Amino acid sequence: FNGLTVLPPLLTDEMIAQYTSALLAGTITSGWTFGA
Amino acid sequence: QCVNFTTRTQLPPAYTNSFTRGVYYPDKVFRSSVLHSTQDLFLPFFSNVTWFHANPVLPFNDGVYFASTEKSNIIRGWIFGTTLDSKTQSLLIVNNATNVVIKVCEFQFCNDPFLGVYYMESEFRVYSSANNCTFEYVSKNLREFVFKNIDGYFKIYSKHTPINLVRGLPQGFSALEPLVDLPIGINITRFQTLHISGWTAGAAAYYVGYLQPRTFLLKYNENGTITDAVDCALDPLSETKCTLKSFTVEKGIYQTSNFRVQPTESIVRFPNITNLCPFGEVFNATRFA
Amino acid sequence: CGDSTECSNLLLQYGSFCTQLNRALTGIAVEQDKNTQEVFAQVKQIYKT
Amino acid sequence: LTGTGVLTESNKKFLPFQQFGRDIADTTDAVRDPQTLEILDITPCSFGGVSVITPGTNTSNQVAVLYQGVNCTEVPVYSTGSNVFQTRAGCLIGAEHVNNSYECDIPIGAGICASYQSII
Amino acid sequence: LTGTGVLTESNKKFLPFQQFGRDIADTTDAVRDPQTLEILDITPCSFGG
Amino acid sequence: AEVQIDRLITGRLQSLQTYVTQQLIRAAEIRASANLAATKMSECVLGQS
Amino acid sequence: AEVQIDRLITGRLQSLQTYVTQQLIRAAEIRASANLAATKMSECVLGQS
Ligand SMILES: *[C@@H]1O[C@H](CO)[C@@H](O[C@@H]2O[C@H](CO)[C@@H](O)[C@H](O)[C@H]2NC(C)=O)[C@H](O)[C@H]1NC(C)=O
Ligand SMILES: *[C@@H]1O[C@H](CO)[C@@H](O[C@@H]2O[C@H](CO)[C@@H](O)[C@H](O)[C@H]2NC(C)=O)[C@H](O)[C@H]1NC(C)=O
Ligand SMILES: *[C@@H]1O[C@H](CO)[C@@H](O[C@@H]2O[C@H](CO)[C@@H](O)[C@H](O)[C@H]2NC(C)=O)[C@H](O)[C@H]1NC(C)=O
Ligand SMILES: *[C@@H]1O[C@H](CO)[C@@H](O[C@@H]2O[C@H](CO)[C@@H](O)[C@H](O)[C@H]2NC(C)=O)[C@H](O)[C@H]1NC(C)=O
Ligand SMILES: *[C@@H]1O[C@H](CO)[C@@H](O[C@@H]2O[C@H](CO)[C@@H](O)[C@H](O)[C@H]2NC(C)=O)[C@H](O)[C@H]1NC(C)=O
Ligand SMILES: *[C@@H]1O[C@H](CO)[C@@H](O)[C@H](O)[C@H]1NC(C)=O
Ligand SMILES: *[C@@H]1O[C@H](CO)[C@@H](O)[C@H](O)[C@H]1NC(C)=O
Ligand SMILES: *[C@@H]1O[C@H](CO)[C@@H](O)[C@H](O)[C@H]1NC(C)=O
Ligand SMILES: *[C@@H]1O[C@H](CO)[C@@H](O)[C@H](O)[C@H]1NC(C)=O
Ligand SMILES: *[C@@H]1O[C@H](CO)[C@@H](O)[C@H](O)[C@H]1NC(C)=O
Ligand SMILES: *[C@@H]1O[C@H](CO)[C@@H](O)[C@H](O)[C@H]1NC(C)=O
Repeated sequence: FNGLTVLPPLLTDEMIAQYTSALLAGTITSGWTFGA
Repeated sequence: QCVNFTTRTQLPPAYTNSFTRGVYYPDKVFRSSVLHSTQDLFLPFFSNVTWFHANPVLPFNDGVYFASTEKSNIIRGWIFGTTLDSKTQSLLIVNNATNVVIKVCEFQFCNDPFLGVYYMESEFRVYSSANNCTFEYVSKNLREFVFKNIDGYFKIYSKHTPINLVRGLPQGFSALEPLVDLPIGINITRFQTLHISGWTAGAAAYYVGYLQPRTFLLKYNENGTITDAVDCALDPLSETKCTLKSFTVEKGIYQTSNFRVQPTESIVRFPNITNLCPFGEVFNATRFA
Repeated sequence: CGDSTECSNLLLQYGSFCTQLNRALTGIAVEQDKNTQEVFAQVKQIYKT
Repeated sequence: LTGTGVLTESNKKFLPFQQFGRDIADTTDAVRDPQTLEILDITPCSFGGVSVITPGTNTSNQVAVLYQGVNCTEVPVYSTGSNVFQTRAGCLIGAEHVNNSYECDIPIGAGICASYQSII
Repeated sequence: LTGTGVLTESNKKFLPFQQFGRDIADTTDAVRDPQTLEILDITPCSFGG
Repeated sequence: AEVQIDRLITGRLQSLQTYVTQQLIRAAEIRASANLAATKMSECVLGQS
Repeated sequence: AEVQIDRLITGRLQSLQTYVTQQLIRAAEIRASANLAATKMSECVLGQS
């Protein structure tokens, strides 16, 4: 490092995986009705 | 015309919080409803002051916030200079009913310099000798003053404010206005207060302070009178106000500055010693030629 | 500058060039976070199979 | 070989004739001392920005200071303040950890964010 | 105070020690005449494409 | 030495500004892509297109 | 005076160029937003989407 820095993303990969899992389980069981 | 004295009225210096006093108008420009961020020699917020009560000699350094409490025009005299003698140019100030009296030259101060009052008052015996000089100038209650000296200019600000509480400094804000300027500069290092009248005065409470370079954030009202000020390098809250240039800060996260760990010492090295010169034979030869 | 005093003083008189640079980069980072949040956080609850 | 940083203990291997390594873009990364012929390494001492978490000037006037991406070993007026906390984002000084779960008010980073009750 | 423009009559009040006002970004907007001591104004004479 | 530091400062400022500009352009491209992805998620996942 | 004025001109030219570039970027983003707004007006207001 030479004065340049990288900042971590606010959402960790585990939470993103949780979002995707929730979306996918909802669309498996409910269909599209859970978007309205 | 002065003598020595016996009753050494030496008292220890008590201490008290400085609070938010010592704000003056830096520039003579008019402004309206703006927050002009400026940096200058100020009295930092929330310090403690070398309170006094014969009268000791104090260093000048950058500046002095020479405040003073009084009833009916008590404090009169001021002596400034480097050596305080006739060898080096000295400065004398006398305040009175009118604005200002100033003399600028070498004098002869003894161990007991005082103006003296006669009871219809006429007495002047602070020094004894005055060889030569050129410049002279003529023009319950807390009397705040400031004494700056920058690049050959001597500046005196002032303010008068009624007070009711006995001991502590007021928890209020009052800016200082520019009063007197002189285009003369001397490398002043010390100053002293003058005593009034043998002298009989022990209840002369004058505070002292010191000024440092830093940055503030003044707020001018619609009439151009300073009514607020926010120090910058005080706490991790005022820094946000300084960097946002606003007095109210919304809920959130703001980046103020950055830090770096500093180096501690040096460990300079060198190649390991090898191949000593054959000076042993030369310096310890069996026989020199 | 890289830990020097004279360089800082010389750069000081160049006006305020760093402030808007940091402003732009901060805007970029906030934009990245907003992008991710709006792409993924399309739902309110957390369902389970 | 002028340079600043910390000199930990390295576990690499130098052939008997090198003197100092480097990694990429001409940055020194290891030195063998000229006397004991052992290899140390160099890591520049840390830096980083700071940030202030405030709940609103009107509501309160106490803040929490975040030191981004810095180990909570050499932080040092807020040298102690409140219970110092360590997180992937950095060292948080002035707020205390809570092992419950709420929504998010002020995104801090790395999967954590703070709010106002003190400051949690 | 070298500058060009038109000088009109104003109503702003100066404390007895200021000389000239300004609004923002270091732009003179008022001035007190050094002889009669009244509050004038300043506006650069107009330009345009 | 002041002149030499001036040269260094000018060069490094130019490089930094160019880097920031490229970052801005690529960020705009990525934002367009993210908007497209959000539209696809809202239209193809949460319903039949 | 030639050298000093050249320095002033170069600095002000750099600042003006940066300002123009930022204006161009912001204009592009605003135009994208305006296209989105026109689409929304033409699809939701003038018919069921
Ligand atoms: C009057 O007193 C002043 C103060 O000592 C003397 O003036 C100094 O003269 C030297 C030599 O030119 C200068 O370097 C100093 O700056 C002067 N100081 C001041 C305060 O003026 C001066 O010699 C004395 N005599 C006369 C006739 O002026
Ligand atoms: C700023 O100064 C002006 C100049 O006098 C003040 O204007 C008037 O002041 C008198 C004296 O108190 C009031 O009776 C008037 O009502 C004021 N008129 C207006 C239009 O303000 C003004 O009050 C001063 N501003 C402040 C905040 O004190
Ligand atoms: C520099 O070289 C000298 C001689 O080669 C080293 O001296 C020997 O070091 C070993 C290892 O510590 C000791 O066991 C010997 O007793 C030392 N002998 C003498 C005569 O000094 C020396 O150690 C080297 N420098 C360093 C820092 O290791
Ligand atoms: C902050 O620094 C300390 C040491 O200064 C780190 O603690 C070391 O951790 C390693 C690996 O867990 C151990 O092998 C050392 O023995 C520890 N040293 C001490 C003195 O405890 C700590 O891990 C660092 N923090 C982070 C987040 O890396
Ligand atoms: C400025 O000098 C002139 C010289 O007379 C004066 O200004 C005006 O003088 C007339 C008389 O011709 C008076 O009626 C005015 O009242 C004066 N104006 C002012 C503002 O005073 C006056 O002596 C000086 N004005 C000053 C010092 O303000
Ligand atoms: C300020 O207060 C502290 C503690 O009250 C005291 O030790 C110190 O001498 C005072 N003065 C200064 C200049 O710190
Ligand atoms: C105050 O000092 C000034 C200047 O020396 C003088 O003109 C005035 O008469 C003095 N007034 C009193 C009351 O001493
Ligand atoms: C102040 O000190 C400087 C030191 O260089 C000297 O040249 C100057 O004459 C001094 N001024 C006074 C008034 O003593
Ligand atoms: C010479 O011999 C003397 C006697 O022991 C000794 O003290 C000195 O260090 C020797 N010097 C050299 C250069 O060998
Ligand atoms: C600011 O805080 C005060 C006290 O907490 C509250 O009364 C006020 O409504 C708040 N203002 C805003 C805009 O939230
Ligand atoms: C963290 O969780 C543990 C349970 O393992 C609990 O005992 C502890 O109180 C929690 N921390 C706080 C600050 O509540």
